[PDB]
Amino acid sequence: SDPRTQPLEIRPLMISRVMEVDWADGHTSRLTFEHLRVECPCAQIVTGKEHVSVVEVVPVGHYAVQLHFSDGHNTGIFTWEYLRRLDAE
Ligand SMILES: [Cl-]
Ligand SMILES: [Zn+2]
Repeated sequence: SDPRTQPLEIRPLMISRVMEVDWADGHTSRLTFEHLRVECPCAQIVTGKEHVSVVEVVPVGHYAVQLHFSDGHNTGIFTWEYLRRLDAE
């Protein structure tokens, strides 16, 4: 019941390379495909993903989405809580 992490709609935008998520607190996250890829849950310097895109967004139960990326990587289950957290980190 946390409005911050209840998604209303998800819009992966291929041209601008950002995934928008509207949340129940009225916030919309705009998370770049690049950012999502380099923070994919599935000191090092993680780089080289500026040209990667999200090819598909598949819901996982009610708690997460699986993002499929253009570099073949398709593990990466992102919980709603995690996606919201990426808006600041
Ligand atoms: Cl971002
Ligand atoms: Zn980050």
